[PDB]
Amino acid sequence: QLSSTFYDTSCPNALSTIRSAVNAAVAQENRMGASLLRLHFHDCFVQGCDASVLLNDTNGGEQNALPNAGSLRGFGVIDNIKAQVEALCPQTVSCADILAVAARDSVVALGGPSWTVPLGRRDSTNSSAALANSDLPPPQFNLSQLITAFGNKNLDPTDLVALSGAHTIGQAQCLNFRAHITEPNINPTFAASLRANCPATGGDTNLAPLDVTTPNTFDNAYYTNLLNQRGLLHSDQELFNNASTDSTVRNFASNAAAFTTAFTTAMIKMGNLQPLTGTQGQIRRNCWRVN
Ligand code: HEM
Ligand SMILES: [Ca+2]
Ligand SMILES: [Ca+2]
Repeated sequence: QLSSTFYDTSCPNALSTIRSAVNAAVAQENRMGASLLRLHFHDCFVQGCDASVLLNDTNGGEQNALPNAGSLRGFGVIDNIKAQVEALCPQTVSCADILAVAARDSVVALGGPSWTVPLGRRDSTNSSAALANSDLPPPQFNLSQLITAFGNKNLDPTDLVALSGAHTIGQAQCLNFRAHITEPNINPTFAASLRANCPATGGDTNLAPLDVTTPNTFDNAYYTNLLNQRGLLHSDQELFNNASTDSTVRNFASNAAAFTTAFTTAMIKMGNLQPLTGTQGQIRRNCWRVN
């Protein structure tokens, strides 16, 4: 039911308004492009791409689940974009669609590939912290659990390897990578540099780039890090670890276009997860609350 032309008559200037605002937000802080991409992932993996992650009224709660709390960001950017679009075409463009478009626009703004975003998603009237906890993968997962978690969303291992490349941009907090500092499959010089700003206890919120090579550029350097044992998260390095995914990591390191085309293929699949369409759900007037 999703269509790339969904708003071509009902809100002609929605997409260009979103583009201008996302480009400005990324220019203000490049990390924000990564944050918006991740926000769309955390939407789509939890009862579909339905903007459930944005609710923070009594119908919300996903923001307090372990994978999200103190970690997700960009809510204010999305709210600011939504208000701009509401001023142009009241109660027409869903928050769910804004998240998907903002993710694509963010990737492009940071040098990554474009793709066609199908539209027509509608906004949920509920949320699921329980499903956030069960369906979002934590960084201590091993490859087998990552494959299962993605397979439960009908994403295959290549989609896993390609979507993990989103970590070519953005940052992580010490509390989420400190375990990997001490593990056997990290380069020792790299591990020492991480330890300098990430203690074993305390400093939980100290940041490090997911991609030490180009933290603000959407490129295949994520994969060359893995080949050199400079993945940041445990779950990153699981992809190149005498494992079934090694040959795909090597391919994406040697063939940037193979990576970007696999990435758009997987992003389109992800953005097609369990949409509310037609008359299901609503068009929120404000993304943080149910009408
Ligand atoms: C494959 C399993 C994955 C795991 C275990 C994982 C885990 C994480 C963790 C722990 C962080 C750091 C959060 C923090 O410390 O606050 C992070 C950041 C990030 N993740 Fe993932 N992630 C995964 C897949 C994905 C996917 C599929 C996408 C998008 C397509 C994605 C996009 C991002 C981005 C862009 C950031 C940086 C966000 C920012 O700087 O604000 N990740 N991820
Ligand atoms: Ca959702
Ligand atoms: Ca990069």
